[PDB]
Amino acid sequence: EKSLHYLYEENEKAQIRLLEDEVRRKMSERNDYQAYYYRPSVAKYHRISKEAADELEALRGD
Amino acid sequence: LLRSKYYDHPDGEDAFGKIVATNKYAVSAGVAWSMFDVLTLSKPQGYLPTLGRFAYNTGPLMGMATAFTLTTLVATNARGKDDKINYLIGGFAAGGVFGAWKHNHVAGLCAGLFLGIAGVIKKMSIEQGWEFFPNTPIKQYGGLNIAGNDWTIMADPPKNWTTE
Amino acid sequence: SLTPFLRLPLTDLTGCLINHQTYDKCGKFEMKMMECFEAYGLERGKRECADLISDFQECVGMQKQLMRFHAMRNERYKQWLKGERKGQEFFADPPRVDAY
Amino acid sequence: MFNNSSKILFITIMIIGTLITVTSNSWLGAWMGLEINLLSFIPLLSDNNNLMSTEASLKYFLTQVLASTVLLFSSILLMLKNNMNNEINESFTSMIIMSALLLKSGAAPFHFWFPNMMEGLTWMNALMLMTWQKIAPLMLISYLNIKYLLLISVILSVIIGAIGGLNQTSLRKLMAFSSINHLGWMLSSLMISESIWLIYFFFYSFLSFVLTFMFNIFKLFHLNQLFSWFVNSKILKFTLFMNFLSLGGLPPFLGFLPKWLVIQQLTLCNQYFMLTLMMMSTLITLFFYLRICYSAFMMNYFENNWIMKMNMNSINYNMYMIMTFFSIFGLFLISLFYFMF
Amino acid sequence: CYTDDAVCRFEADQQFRRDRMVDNEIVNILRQRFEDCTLYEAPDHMVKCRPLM
Amino acid sequence: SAVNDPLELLTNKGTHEPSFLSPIWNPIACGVAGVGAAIFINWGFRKPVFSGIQKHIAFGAIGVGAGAYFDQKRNEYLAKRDAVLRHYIELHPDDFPVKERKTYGQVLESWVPVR
Amino acid sequence: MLKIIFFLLFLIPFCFINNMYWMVQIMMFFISFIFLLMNNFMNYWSEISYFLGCDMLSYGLILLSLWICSLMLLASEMINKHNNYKNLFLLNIIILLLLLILTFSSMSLFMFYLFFESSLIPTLFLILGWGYQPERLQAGLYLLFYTLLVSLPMLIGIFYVMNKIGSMNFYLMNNFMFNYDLLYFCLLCAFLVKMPMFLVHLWLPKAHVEAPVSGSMILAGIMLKLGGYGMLRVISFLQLMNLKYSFVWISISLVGGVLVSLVCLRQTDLKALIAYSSVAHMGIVLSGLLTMTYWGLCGSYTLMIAHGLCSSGLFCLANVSYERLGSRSMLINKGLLNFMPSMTLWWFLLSSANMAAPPTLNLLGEISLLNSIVSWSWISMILLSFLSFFSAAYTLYLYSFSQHGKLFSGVYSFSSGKIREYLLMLLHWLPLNLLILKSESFMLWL
Repeated sequence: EKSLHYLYEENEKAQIRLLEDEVRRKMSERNDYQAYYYRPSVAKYHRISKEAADELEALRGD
Repeated sequence: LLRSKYYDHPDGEDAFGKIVATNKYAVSAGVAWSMFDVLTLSKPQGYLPTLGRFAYNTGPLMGMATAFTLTTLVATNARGKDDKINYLIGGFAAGGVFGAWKHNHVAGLCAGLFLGIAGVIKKMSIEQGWEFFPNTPIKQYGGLNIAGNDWTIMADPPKNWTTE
Repeated sequence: SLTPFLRLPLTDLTGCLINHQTYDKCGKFEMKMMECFEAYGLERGKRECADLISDFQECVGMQKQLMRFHAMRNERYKQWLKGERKGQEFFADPPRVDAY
Repeated sequence: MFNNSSKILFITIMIIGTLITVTSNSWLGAWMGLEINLLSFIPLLSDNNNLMSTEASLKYFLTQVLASTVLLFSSILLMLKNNMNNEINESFTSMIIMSALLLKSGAAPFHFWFPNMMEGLTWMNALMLMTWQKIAPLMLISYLNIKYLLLISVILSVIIGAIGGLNQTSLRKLMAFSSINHLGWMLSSLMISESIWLIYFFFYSFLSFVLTFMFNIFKLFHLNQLFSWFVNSKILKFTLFMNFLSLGGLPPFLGFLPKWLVIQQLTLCNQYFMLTLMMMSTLITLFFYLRICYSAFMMNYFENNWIMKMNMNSINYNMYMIMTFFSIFGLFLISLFYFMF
Repeated sequence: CYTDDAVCRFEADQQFRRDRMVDNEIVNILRQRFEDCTLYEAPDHMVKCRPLM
Repeated sequence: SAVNDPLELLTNKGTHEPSFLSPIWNPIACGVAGVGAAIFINWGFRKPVFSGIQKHIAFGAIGVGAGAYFDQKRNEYLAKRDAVLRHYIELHPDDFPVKERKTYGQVLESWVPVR
Repeated sequence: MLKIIFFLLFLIPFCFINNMYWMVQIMMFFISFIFLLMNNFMNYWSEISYFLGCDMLSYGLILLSLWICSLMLLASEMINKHNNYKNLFLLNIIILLLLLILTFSSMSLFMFYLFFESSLIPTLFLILGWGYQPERLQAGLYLLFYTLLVSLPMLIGIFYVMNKIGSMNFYLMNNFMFNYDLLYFCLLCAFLVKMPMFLVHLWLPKAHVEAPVSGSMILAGIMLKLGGYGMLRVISFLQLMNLKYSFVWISISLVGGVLVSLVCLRQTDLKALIAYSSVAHMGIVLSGLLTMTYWGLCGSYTLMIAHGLCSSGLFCLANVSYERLGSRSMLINKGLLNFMPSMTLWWFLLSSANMAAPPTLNLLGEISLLNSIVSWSWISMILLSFLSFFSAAYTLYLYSFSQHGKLFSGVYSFSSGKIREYLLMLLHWLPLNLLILKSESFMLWL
């Protein structure tokens, strides 16, 4: 019964390993999810520069 | 004509495209080795022995390429079978031609064994359907918590896009 | 724009150095690309956001407009060399000096 | 290398310039950080007592400014073709960018400056050169998606870096050639992950710190100088030389772990032939590691008898023995690690 | 039982091994019956041992 | 269950009991590593190996604390990975479909004869 | 199990205490007695503790490892008489025995690989540290580079099996079956080098000679059996492809057994002739392994168990003439019946165990191996008769020329035989005849 329990645990670990390999392959195929296989491109600096350029329109004067 | 591959047609279908493909791979390898040859070891002076060393290092590779392709086509068309031992015969022939450039009989066979091994492994790749250098199906661009790793001092302005 | 590997305090200065956001003919195009790169990320933004990429490159890169200008100027010279157009009618009515 | 506080200033500004390089969101601020790193790595790698260090700094200057201007020219060319920093379909300007990065890093078509400069340095500027100065180019190589340049560089790195270290009996050129082979394992990891590269680079850096500290404290620059090195107990000399077997990739010690994670991730990414090409060409690296280990694995030697006291630093060798323990007993910490996943 | 389950494969493999050892003992006892027929019927082993063989 | 549902494979039912060495292995291994590192330092300086036991005590305490802290961070990392896998399985029900389990009796494949 | 592993882990601090050389072998024989007690094993894995478990093949191999290492500390008294580094020798032996126990009680393929290639570094250390030859560098480099060159692509094969299956356990990998040439070559050729082939043997006769006595015990006693254990674990899921490619290895192994048996008739060293003698018997083991029968697998396990004792016992016999006559040359070793007559009992009792002998476990392993190979093909009856005739043609030559004839003139005075050596060659032969009693233990691992 100890070998039966260890075989059941190792078999379930094998199925979860195969399923996470499939999930990681489908995630790297499409680059969909935000955890792995995702390059975070941010426009924070573009919005900061646009806000600064909008702020310096008020500063234009004499 | 010059953009023809080796495996766009089956074995024994066309000769000239296979000759051009294998010979252009041999020319690329010979030029890539000869550029590192004549500047580093046994550096020649003058226009004539530099081109002589380029021919001496490129043309024998062309001869190995066309000899392997010609005896591969001969072994394929001599019978009805298309199997790996035709590539073994072609690798033995290319090793034997390389030996002649060496001028050593031992060098030619010793080379033919390894070239036949490379030929039967490449024909195994063709038959089974896998690639030597495939594209990676998984490419980890980063680890976990890749959104929470933004340690920046600048405050984010509100975005112009929503998910609604 | 390139995604940096590390997001430290030292990217705060380098990031704003070059950008069409300061007044420009079509920085409002680039913003419509850049927020798209916030939506899909950098790698899905190369595929799912290809229509907004080509408009910004067309605007500031000026590729097809200059290619069309060179197609209109080389065809006129080809018509001149082939004998179809000659004399004082080689060049058309010029624009006014303050037209553009 | 701490004879002056100005060198500590150059160290922190080269750290700042490298961090500016690896965090730049554009292809021109990365060049800005590269020039900051170059400015702060010219006075290190230069000294008055050593004659070869000045011409080695000249070689470093010409190699880096040749590579940085080609990197700038190709980045401006990419920006002239498509005005974003990325590229939809990869073309020849990315190839020029990657070749200019490979001249900076020291891949084997462009590696010939690396041991020729290493033949006349000290063991601390070498520690800065093969560890920190590989941060700035390799972290930019991960932004490009061309495969055949990385393939040619990995293959040429693991054959040329392993064969070329056999003739060298100087320890600096041998460590440079060993770092060229360990460079190719990092670029082979870069095609499949950006985290397994960090694993291999961090533990390769760790092995570089613990192995170059053996040659810096005791001032060893030759293979024959290792045989004349006097250790009071020969068991300690035998134990301290296990870092070569550790860095060569042997299973009971650490250093098998990052190579093994590269093997695990490459086989899962269906790349088998390049892995076999690297591992048939990593046995030569263990061969010139075991040629160093001739001087400690035997238990008695025909020593020179004029020196009978072992002279060493205190703080540096105190830092050395912590890292030597984790270089050979560090595989017990695999249960605590969670950064592989 | 199903292909994904390894609990059934261990139990059915163990009863297959047990049935193999039992059937081996069936063949062994049936051979020993023929050997005892050959020893007990020493001149006339040709006729009597034929149903056992 | 007669179905090979992908969502129940990653969902923790709670029937898995952790072992005796699972919560306590990393602090005692890092404590033994710290004690051995102090012994290695004392051996390299030709000191007695148990001379200066305050260094051994400090190295063992640093190892126990670092092992407990990074083991807790490791458990949080694995919990977040499991949540990521469950969320991506839940978000894409077409790419990962429940698959009917098949008895050996339905399949007929390849005995390899040894003979 | 964890009792034996923690026993050796707490026997590690015995090395650092001075004058503690003989207590370690006492505690090693005590833990061998305890391992004789824990024998509740069947064909499946039992005493499952985390990743460590044991079946009958693993039980016999761990018991052989413990007996060979316990006799390995008994054989090396030359390390104790000199001030050669006893603490390092004891630490290397305990670490190597712990790695062998860990790679034999491994539940999975990967931990078996990891401790399997961890085991070659203490063997490297013994060969380059405690040998008595200038060519120890040629000895260890051949061994390490042969095994490493053929075992590195086995790691790619191991993770290809992991990516196709999911698991690392032996039982779950027994269910699957692969039809690939290169996976078969990767997962086989490392063990095909680790047990001696004809073509790939070179590391063996050039690493047995230049090693110490302890390197000879650990190489011919348990590290020609790592490859046998590995093939017994790998062949179960590569049956279709090994049935395609097994005739090449079986023919090469049988002709190489005949040829290496012809080599030993032209050998002038005692320690080299037993080194080539390990090639001939493991050729029969390799030829019986690939037929995949019940009898071939059982007789292969029995012959590896019965060969790891007898080859090591022969290597102790060549050491006690090398310590006294000063050389391993066969011309010098002549007429030792008149020098050591009481040793000649153990020479013939351990040389007869190398061939077919009446009470030994080697005959019960050789009978069950020739059954499978004659069952495999009728053409093998020509070359099994030649191999098993040439085996005692060469094995009687070593006892005959070393232990009979006129005495070698010009030999200086040496010491007589000792009770430790008689005890050392007692425990290499009485296990060979006490294990035919309860032989269903050491044969039926299936």
